[PDB]
Amino acid sequence: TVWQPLNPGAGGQVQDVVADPNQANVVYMASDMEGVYKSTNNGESWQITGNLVNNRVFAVAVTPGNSNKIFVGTLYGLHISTNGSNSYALVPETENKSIASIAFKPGNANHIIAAPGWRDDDDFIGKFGETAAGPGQVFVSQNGGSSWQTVTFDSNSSTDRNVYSVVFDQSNANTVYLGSNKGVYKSTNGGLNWQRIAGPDDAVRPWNKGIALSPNGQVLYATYAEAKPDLRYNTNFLVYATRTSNINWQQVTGGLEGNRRYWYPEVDPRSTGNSHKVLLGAVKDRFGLYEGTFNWDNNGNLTNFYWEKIWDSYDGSWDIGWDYATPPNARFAHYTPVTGGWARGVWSTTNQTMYYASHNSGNNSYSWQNKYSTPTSQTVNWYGTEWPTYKGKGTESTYTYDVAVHENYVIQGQADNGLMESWDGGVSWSNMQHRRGGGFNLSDVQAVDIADAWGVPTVVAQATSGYGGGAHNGRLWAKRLNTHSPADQWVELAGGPNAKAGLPKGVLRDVAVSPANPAKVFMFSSNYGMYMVEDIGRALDYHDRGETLPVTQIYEGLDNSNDARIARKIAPHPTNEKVVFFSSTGGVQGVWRGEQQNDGSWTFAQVLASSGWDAEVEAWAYNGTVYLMSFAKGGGPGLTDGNNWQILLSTDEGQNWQKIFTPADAMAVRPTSNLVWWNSVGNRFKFTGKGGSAGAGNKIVMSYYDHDYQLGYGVFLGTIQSNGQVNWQDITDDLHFSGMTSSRFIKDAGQMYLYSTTPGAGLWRRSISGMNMDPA
Amino acid sequence: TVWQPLNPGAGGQVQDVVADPNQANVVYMASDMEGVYKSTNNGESWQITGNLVNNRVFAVAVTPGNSNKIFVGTLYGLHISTNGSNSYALVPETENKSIASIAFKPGNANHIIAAPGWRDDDDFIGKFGETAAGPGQVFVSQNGGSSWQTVTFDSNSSTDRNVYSVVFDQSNANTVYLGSNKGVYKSTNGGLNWQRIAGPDDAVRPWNKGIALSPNGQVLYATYAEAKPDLRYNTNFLVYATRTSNINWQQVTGGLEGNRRYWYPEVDPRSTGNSHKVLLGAVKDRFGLYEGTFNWDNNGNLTNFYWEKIWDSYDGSWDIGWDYATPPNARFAHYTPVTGGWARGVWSTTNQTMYYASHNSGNNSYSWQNKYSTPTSQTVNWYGTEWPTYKGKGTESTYTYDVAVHENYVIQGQADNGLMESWDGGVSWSNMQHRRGGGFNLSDVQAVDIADAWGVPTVVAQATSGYGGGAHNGRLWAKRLNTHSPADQWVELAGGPNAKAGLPKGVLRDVAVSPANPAKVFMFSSNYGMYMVEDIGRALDYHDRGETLPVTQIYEGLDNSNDARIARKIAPHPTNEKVVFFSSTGGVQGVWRGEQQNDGSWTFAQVLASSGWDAEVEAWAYNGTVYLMSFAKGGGPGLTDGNNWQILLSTDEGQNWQKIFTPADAMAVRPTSNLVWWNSVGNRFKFTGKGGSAGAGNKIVMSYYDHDYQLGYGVFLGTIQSNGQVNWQDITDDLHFSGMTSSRFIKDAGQMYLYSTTPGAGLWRRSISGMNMDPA
Ligand SMILES: [Cl-]
Ligand SMILES: [Cl-]
Ligand SMILES: [Zn+2]
Ligand SMILES: [Zn+2]
Ligand SMILES: [Zn+2]
Ligand SMILES: [Zn+2]
Repeated sequence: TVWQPLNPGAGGQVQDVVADPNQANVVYMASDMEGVYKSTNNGESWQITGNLVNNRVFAVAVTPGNSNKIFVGTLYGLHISTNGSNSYALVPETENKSIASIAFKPGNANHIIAAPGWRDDDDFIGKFGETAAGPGQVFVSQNGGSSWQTVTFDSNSSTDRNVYSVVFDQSNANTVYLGSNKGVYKSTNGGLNWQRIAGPDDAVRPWNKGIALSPNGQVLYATYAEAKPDLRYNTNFLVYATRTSNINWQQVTGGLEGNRRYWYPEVDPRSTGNSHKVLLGAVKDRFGLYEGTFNWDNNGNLTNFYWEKIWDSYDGSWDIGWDYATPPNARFAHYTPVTGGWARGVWSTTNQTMYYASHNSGNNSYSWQNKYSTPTSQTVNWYGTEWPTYKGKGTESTYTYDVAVHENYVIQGQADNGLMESWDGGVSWSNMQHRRGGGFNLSDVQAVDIADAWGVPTVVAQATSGYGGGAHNGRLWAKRLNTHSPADQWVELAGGPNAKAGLPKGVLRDVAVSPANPAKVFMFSSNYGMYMVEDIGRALDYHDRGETLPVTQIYEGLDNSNDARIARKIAPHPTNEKVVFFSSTGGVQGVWRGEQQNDGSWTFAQVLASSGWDAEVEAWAYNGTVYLMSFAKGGGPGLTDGNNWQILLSTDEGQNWQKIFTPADAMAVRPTSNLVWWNSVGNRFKFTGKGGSAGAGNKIVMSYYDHDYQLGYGVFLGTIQSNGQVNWQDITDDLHFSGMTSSRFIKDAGQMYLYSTTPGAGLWRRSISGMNMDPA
Repeated sequence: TVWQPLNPGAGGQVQDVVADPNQANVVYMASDMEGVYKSTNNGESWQITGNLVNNRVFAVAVTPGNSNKIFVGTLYGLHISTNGSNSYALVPETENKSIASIAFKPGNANHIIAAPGWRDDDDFIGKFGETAAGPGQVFVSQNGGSSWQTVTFDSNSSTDRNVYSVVFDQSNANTVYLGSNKGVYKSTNGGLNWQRIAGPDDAVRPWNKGIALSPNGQVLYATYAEAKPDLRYNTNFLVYATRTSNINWQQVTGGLEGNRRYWYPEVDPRSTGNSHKVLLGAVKDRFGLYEGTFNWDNNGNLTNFYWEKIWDSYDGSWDIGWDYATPPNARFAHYTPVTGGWARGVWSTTNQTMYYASHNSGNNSYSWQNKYSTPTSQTVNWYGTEWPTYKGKGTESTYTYDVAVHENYVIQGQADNGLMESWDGGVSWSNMQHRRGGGFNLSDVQAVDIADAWGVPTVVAQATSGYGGGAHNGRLWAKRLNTHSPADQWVELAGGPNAKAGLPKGVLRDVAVSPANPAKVFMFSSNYGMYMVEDIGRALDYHDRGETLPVTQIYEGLDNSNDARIARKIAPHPTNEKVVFFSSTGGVQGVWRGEQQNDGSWTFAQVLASSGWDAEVEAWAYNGTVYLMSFAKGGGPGLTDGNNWQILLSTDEGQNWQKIFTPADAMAVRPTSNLVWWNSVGNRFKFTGKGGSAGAGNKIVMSYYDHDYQLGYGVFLGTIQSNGQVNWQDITDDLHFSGMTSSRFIKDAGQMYLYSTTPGAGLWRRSISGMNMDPA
């Protein structure tokens, strides 16, 4: 172990949790950014599995009778493992074909169906050139996955082809149904020829959103929806049942909440008779989880049915973990298998989490268990209630923008989850303080830093509302670390919807404290300009009186042809508080330098004609030399190399630059033999990044990453030698998701570390050896 | 400028905001109590316009191609302005005919349709004798509004005739539709002959609540409702669309919240093809604002549609202002015009407010902007969150009952908005503290005063729940002004639903502190009697221990034939704390006087046989004389003059009265030439008032106002001369809404002022010159 994770567990949208039918307590989890995790203790702890070509996983299936053979459906196609998920290989027939369901023929594990699909991730189906519209197809293997046949069930190239489920008749293994936006289809020869099943009301709601079939094969359950381009605005899915011997649908929503996106129904494999247990959650909607009971008679008539919430709002009966997400959005839900020694239970989620319910057949009760985070003995106070801090169970799937550390305190600023805070060095966390009174949540935190309020170390943060990275505005908050404990509180200083302190509403893509005067804080409001808090102690003095001290505007950026309009990273000068650098990503791009004059006025100018949306600049001092380091595209004549991002270095504050790292350097230090995905999607890979470069003392770090495909090439550490040259080494090591949004060199407990945040796998740190620092 | 407003902005139900099609950023706002406001900076600041005959405005329309010609639909009929709204004239054809929609024929601004209507104000359609039932009619002008024709489209005199919208075919200017409770009607000759369009289900929901028509004229959108007498209990309006070439409705509510009063749909004038953007809010219901997208093909089939919330609950993305009204009730919503240089945007409201959204066509995003209030640098704490105080943007539409002032602190007690508090002398305000824990809001505050708690000035208030003036109970609250800052808090002392301190549930129509002993507070519980807090400092001592000190009943009013049962205003004696006066408005009416005896008992008796629901009495001392002043109807033989309200004065505590002001006096001091409305509705005007009389030193003030028609005659100031006579002068000046609920003479910063609250336009103050006071 080299890279050390510091996360509270999970935190990203979970696609599925799949049980191994051959052995109780063995489960796999499909993440949308880090691939597949495995557990052999029913989710008490999770371990990463082998490397996939694409990490956006929609389906995992374990071969009945062979736990070593596992199939994984990803956005780029099907993978097969023959060593129990230790290693994976892309299946050539399905390359560039997103797969989201995998089903085995009952009694013949060599007969497999893998169906094109992508769950609700319509936003991502085009990342590799696919479209939602196309012929309706499935892939069928009859030799256990060595070869696959392409079967067409609909030939309309202009209609949505997403398949949501494939389900076999347990009582007649050659009968199989599929549920698709194309409709529900049936095959009586194992999936080689299909016929369409008419829906309950195809003129109005033709799209199927999942089917279920009773084990005796006699009853089909389905939900149906109107045709609309985006699930965001398609809210009412209705639930129906029909006998399969004569298609005649009846609506069976009596007892369900109205106007919900019910999907992926599923019959308990234990329902072998005329009473069927049907598990029903939904995409997006938060209502917990339903179990329905349908009592048919032997005439094929439904005597009665009833839906029961077996999971509901937070009420004290289950540990919600750190992710206070109530009611649960049960975006997947499965009964446990009847094989392998499994007990009867339910696997589900609150959306970003993993939950397992055990079942009491005496009183038909469910007991929900947190399978993503572990509470510690530390407590935080919020809503007048005490909540534990939580340490991860082995997974981490958060989009983390930035990180700051002071003594025992760590904060990572995340998308979706906002202010993620730790008071034990990053072992356990809580983000409860981001849920503010008045009904708004500080769910997007793009920058954090540590300032100085009259000698008291004070966290500063760009913290605003908005999910999925859709930050609403620039908004500056501060937390005085009086106790380095959960008792410390956040207060708002500037920005927000109310334009507090005269700070405009443009997002502060970075907030930076001056190392020379840590009371002074710089921030760049997107499309407005660069602003400054001269002394944060004075700003808090006004705040404590119920007043507000205005911020100072030091640069105006409102002209696209002449001004820098957006900044990604601000680098104050390490020793001169009247000089700052920033990387401009809007208007006139590149590294900009500003200098304050005696009358307090500033002059700004471009010092490197670079570009790139996530371009960074860093300035530090080491043994008498001030280094200026740019990670970006371009640079001008003699430096630009197409759209390749490069590391450029200057020792004279940006008047002269030297190219010290390129993609060719990266490939020589870390050959493409190290990348499982090079042969298949290397022709698409672009040498860019999400950020994550840093410099301190004699060390420099960077990471090549292409967010278009969630592909990370590697992490590279450079050592500045006594003569000026930089020698580079590969420090990727065991970091499996290596793209980086930010990196900082941080000394903790007398040892120098590299703290790095990732756009999908949270926070990691790594020991750095042989480092020299200036005494500071 | 003479009268100075002190308000946080808006605060009353907004009827519409209408853009000028000829010039970007010029807008008009229809208020229901002060007429029409105009802005030329897209709502950053608002200015009043000319005087209307009736101030309840339902519609405003700007003549295309002539920004100086403006039409205004009011409860009393149509007004026309030819000088850009600087002055108005009533249109004789529509006198006494409430108008709520005005539409111009495309390409011919001389062809105008004005439709009878009154939006949702069914409570007010009878104020001037009209009824909702009657023939369905529209007014049509073909010469730009010099003359109007009355067109009948339905002749049933017993069915509701409200028209909600009139919409032309942009592609065929002679085709026009209207949407009415009578149904949807169509004309193919510019509105001179109409035919009925059958609704989707006329046996069940025949009433139309607004229509929209695509610019190409091919698709009609509408919402339809069951026939019910009151919108309060009619909650489910369904949305439909039909091709206009063959009426065949289809329901299109998929994606909308169920059971909502969707109304006034509107197609973007930019939707010139087969994809239509439809804007949809509702009356009363709070869900934000929907934009729908309808994609038709050239066969006249709807391929798909989807509804998107472009405005939703308070989440941090927009400034809610001082009126924490979430989710928004978008009771009107309009796209900006395509002419005049307008950008694409949306004008709407949270109910009592004005909001504008700018639009980003790159990502189809909306950015909502507060266009009714302006945040300051002062903050208040509520819900554990910091909220700014807000100063008005130029409008004020609150029903304000009463006002109190102490040093920098001001409170106006309002209906709907409750405890409206200021800490900068009335510039900026916040009412957040009226939203109490446990889910009740102190939204009705009919009386406020300043008491003395052991030397600490302490606000006292009748503050209870209930909207629209429907106060639930009598309930006494107190705020110790320890800091004269938002840190001071309200505590409950007596009354309420729980009968605290033995105070009954009758509303305390007035609360009055004794000027001789400002620790002693009087209050009159409607239909129970008169009660007293002997020493409020002692009451708060019990309260701070978690206990309650009982109030003292000093007068029992439970006999309609012998007792005073309801009081409107209490006037404690200025120097003798054992004497109080009050104006009785229930049971035996008139000015009553009570005197406390040595054993603590009180004797009460009627001293002036006056009457009137809003009758007032004031007692003050000046240069050795105690003045008692009554503003009321009646008085007895030699004083009564029909139902005319008069000012009566007594210098011997009510044993002898002299008449010092009458309507004839008012008309001689302020001739009817000063009133735009005298010729049209002067025959209805009654010389009454809502209150607003006061006396202090050598000055007396009163205001004649008839709430039945929202007509204010004028404000009159009287000077008590050295010989006893009173000389009166007209001080209406620039006060456009001059009816008054309360007036107080208040010295602020060494200058004497008159603070006056109005039943619809908030709080105003005016410098008073040449005033003499007793040193107090
Ligand atoms: Cl049903
Ligand atoms: Cl529908
Ligand atoms: Zn997804
Ligand atoms: Zn940062
Ligand atoms: Zn109204
Ligand atoms: Zn009062």
